[PDB]
Order: sequence, then C-alpha cells, then structure tokens
Amino acid sequence: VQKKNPLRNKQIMLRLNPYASTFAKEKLGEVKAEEGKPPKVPASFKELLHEA
Amino acid sequence: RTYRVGDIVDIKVNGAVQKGMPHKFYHGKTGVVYNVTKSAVGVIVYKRVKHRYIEKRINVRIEHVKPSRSREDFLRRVKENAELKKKAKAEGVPVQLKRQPAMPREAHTVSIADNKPVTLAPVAYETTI
Amino acid sequence: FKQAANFLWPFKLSNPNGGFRPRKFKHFIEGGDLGNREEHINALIRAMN
Amino acid sequence: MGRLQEYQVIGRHLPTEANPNPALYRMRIFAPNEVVAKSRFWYFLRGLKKVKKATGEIVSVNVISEKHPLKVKNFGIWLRYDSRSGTHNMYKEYRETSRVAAVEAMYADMAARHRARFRSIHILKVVELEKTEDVKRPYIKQLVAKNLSFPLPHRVPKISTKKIFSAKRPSTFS
Amino acid sequence: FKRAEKYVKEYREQEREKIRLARIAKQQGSFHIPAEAKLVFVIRIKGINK
Amino acid sequence: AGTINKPKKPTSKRKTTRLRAKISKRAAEKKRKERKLARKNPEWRSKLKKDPGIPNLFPYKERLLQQIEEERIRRKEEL
RNA sequence: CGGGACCGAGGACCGCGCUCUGCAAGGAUGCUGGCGUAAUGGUCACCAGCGACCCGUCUUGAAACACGGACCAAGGAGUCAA
Repeated sequence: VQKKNPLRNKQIMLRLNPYASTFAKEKLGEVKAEEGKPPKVPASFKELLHEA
Repeated sequence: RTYRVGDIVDIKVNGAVQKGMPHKFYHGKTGVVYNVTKSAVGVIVYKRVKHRYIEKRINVRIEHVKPSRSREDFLRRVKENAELKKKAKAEGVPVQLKRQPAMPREAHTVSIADNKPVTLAPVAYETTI
Repeated sequence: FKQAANFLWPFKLSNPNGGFRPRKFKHFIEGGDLGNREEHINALIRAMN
Repeated sequence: MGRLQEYQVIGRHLPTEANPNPALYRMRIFAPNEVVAKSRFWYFLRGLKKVKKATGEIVSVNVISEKHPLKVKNFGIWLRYDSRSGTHNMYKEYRETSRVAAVEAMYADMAARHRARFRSIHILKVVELEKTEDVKRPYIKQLVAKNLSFPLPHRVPKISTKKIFSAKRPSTFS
Repeated sequence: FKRAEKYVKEYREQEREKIRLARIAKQQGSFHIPAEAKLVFVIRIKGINK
Repeated sequence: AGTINKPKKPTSKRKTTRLRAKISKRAAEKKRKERKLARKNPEWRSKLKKDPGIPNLFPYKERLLQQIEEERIRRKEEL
C-alpha cells in the first residue's frame, strides 16, 4: 500500500539485504589501504610532466 | 553481362553527363530486375513517402547497371554457419554462430622506452618559420 | 544485462536540486548539459534522484 | 574561461598490423575538466596530424600543478586570435602566481579588450620570465620597479547592502 | 547473505586492482590505459516538441 | 546646433514586429546568397594560408629558432 | 546528529522481515486544552492583489474586412412515406 525507501528505512534495507547489518557493524565502507612504504614517483615521469 | 529477371542490381550512371539528367534520384540506388532488353533493363525501385513506400519503375541502360552484392554476405554466412556447426558436432565442442557488435577495448599497457612522446603545439613551429 | 535492464522500468527522475547549467541546451564541453559527460553523470544523478 | 586546470594529455593512433607501435603525442591543455581537455586534444590532432578520435585513443590524462604557487611570477603568453579580418599574433604579459591563473587572466583580458571567445583563441606558448629585463610591457615594468609603494586614494567603505540607511556620511580615506 | 558478501568483496578488489595496475605502470615508467566503460546511464533532458 | 535648448523629434529605439521579421528574413537570404557565391566563387585561393610567424617582442624567439634548427637537423639526420 | 514544511490514503488476522517479552516490519496513533456556538463552515453585496478583447457567421492557410444583435415572453428549422 505504500512504497518505503530502503535507504531511509533500515527495516526495508534489512528485508531486501540481510548483509547490510554486517556491513554496518564491520565498517566495510571505511576499509583502510594496505600497509607498506609507497615507492616514490620516477624522475622521468616528472620531466615528462613538466616538459614544455 | 546478360541480366535476368529477379536479379538485384545497382545503378551507377558513369560519366559527367549530369548536365541534363531527368532523374538523378535513382543514381546509387539498388533495385530488382523485371524486364530485360538488349541495351536496356527494367528496375523496380521503392521510394519512401512519409510512413509508406511507393513503388517506381525505371528503364536503365546496361552500361549504368552492375550486379549487386547484397545477399553475398548472407549466403556466405549461411555457408560457414553450416560448416562450423558440422565441425562442432564432429568435435563435440560449442562454437559461436552469432555475429556480435564491437565491444569496448580492455585495459592494456603502453611502453615508453623507445616511443617517447612528442610535445605538440596548436601550430607547427616549422610552419611559423 | 539485457534481461535485467528490460525488467527494470525506465527511471522517472525529478528535476535536479540546484538546477542545470545556465544555458542548458548545449554540449557539456561547450558549457551546456547535452552529450557525453563521462564520470560527471553521477552528480546529475545525485541531484535528480 | 572558468576555474581552469592544466592537463598533460597524451594520445595515439590505434595500433594496426602495419604500425604496431604508433607515435605518442603530448599536449598541455588548459581546460575546466578532463572531458574538455580530451576534446580539445582531439580537435588539435584533427587540425594537425589528421588523427581522428574514432581511430585513436587516449593513453594518459594528468594534472600539472604549479611548482611554487606562492611565488609572484611574470608570464609571457604568445597567442593567436581570430577576428573578422583573420588570425593575428599577440604577445601579452601577466603578473600572476600560476600558469592557470595567467591563462584565466588572459581569457578575461582578451574577452574584455577584443571580444574574442574561447574557440577563437589558440594558446601557442606560455613562458616564465625568469629575469626582470625579459619583461617588455610597461604595465608590468611599473610593477616590477624597485621599492614599489603606493597609497589607495578614494577607498569606498564596504557597507552591507541590507543596511539601507546610515546615520553619518561615510569617509573615503581608509 | 553470502552472495552480497561476495559482491562487496569483488567491488573492493576490483577498485584496488585498478589502482594497483595504474601504480605499477607509473612505477615501471609506462601508462596503464584503463578499460573503456561498459555501462552508460542516459537521461532525456529535452522535451517532445519539434 | 541648438539641440540643448530646442531638441527635435526623438529617434525611437523601439523595434516593430514587421521590421524585426523583415530584417531576420534579409539576414537569412543574405547568408544563403553569400554561401551560393562562395560556392560559385572564381577568386583564387591559396592551398596553404600565409602564416604571420613569431612576434618580435617575444623574449624567447631566438631560442625558439634554435629549437627549430636542432629539430630540423635531427630530422635530416634521422631521414 | 540536528532544524523546517506538506501529507495520514487503507480499515479484524494472513506477508516479507528484524535489533525477537517486542518492533519504526503490507499507509496515525497517544496525551491535553478551549468552545459546544454562527466559534468552524456556507451564501449574498462590496473593497483589495493578480488574471481576463463581444458573441455568432463568412472567408482563406489565417487574421482583418464584412453581416446580424435595443430588451423580454411565447413560437421557430434533418420530419414522414415508398
């Protein structure tokens, strides 16, 4: 009798998708990047970027 | 070339005789032969008027008529469809029988070591000098 | 994808919140809103949905 | 013509059997966004190398940020603009802190002084004047002068437009 | 539930894979050309007149 | 003239619809006519336009010409 | 996580579900105040803001031109037969 927005009503979200509660609890929208020291940009990329 | 009734032909009026052509609409059109003459041929053409097709008939000299290759691809595709289907039944492996539209290109890597890019300006400096 | 997209009804969106560009009926590269805008369609989807 | 960014756009012809490794072409495009940058890049290739967008591809799109945006710099711009007579060369100078700001000031300046639009202006070269003697235009020469100091006569005070009535006559001395 | 978990994991891995390929090409001194888009959303923004 | 003390009849800047339509039709017919004369233009036209070149007040024109020479000698050596 | 506006369609239960003694899950209920009458509401006249050429007919593609109309009551024009 009434279409309810699942993005506003959490119960419709849990009805249509049981994994939404697990997503919210485990915070899978806030996953940090993999650890490790990032290697620096090669020089030739920089001379190519700043070449007139 | 001796043309026959039912053959599908293309109309191309060769030469620069476009100064006094009565009907330039049928140049580059494709039609079906219904009448054959020693130096003439009868061609059925269809014209589109709004939502319906009207049927026209023209008499074209043989010098402006070439056989069309409209059904060549269809007959050819029927042939290799039959042959590869027989081959697939022989070897017991599935094979594609449907031609597909062009798909977008995938990811790939372009090397720079021997192909250093050239910087271009909106005009060439060799032309400036 | 064909069956899923044909099962989906065409989406009836509202007018964008914040509006269109000042001259709407030009190309996206010209300062309007027609044509291909690539990944910039997402802001228009947020505004119209 | 807007909040412009400078893009390094590299593109090429599509590889074929005859040419497995086509040449790469790089341009520096001042465009509001990457779509406009790629469109201008393909426009320039259609104008020069006869390479169409349908038969070519884009290898790279990168943003060229200014190295030192906090340093005051002088920029010389050599450009061509189209009018009813035809195409004309112009060399102009701008005192800015980034190439993109110099290009925006250029676009506003040409629109104000010659009514030329974005599509009628071709940017051929933008250079840094590394020395003071390389400055040619007097309106930049007066600004690069030694011990520059000036007052600001007749400064209208900033009053909020919603405050309709004032009780005292304002002063234009500060 | 399991299928949605798999889909979320696949989305995260494909994003990290595109980022990793771009970084590997940049580190090796080349440019990774991404695959062209397979999905387009189209919106009609002009009327039915003329 | 005595325009300050005794002005004459004002020149109206308010256009009329008939004049606007007539001027638009004249502009359209002039555009079509100049297109037709451009198609039937017998005047000779150069294949390559006359390029003005580099301005003299450009401070790096000399090193640009140096770049042009090293480019053309490199191209001649490659070819 | 706040602040605001408009709306409450249906009428025992059934279904999908969830945070599972219950529930924000197939559409509003609970508590309280004043009044119980012209108070709400409706009609008429007028003022105010905004909007708004006099109808019918003819013509052509259309307007314009032209024709009819002082007012009211009654009558008044695609019927019958083969």
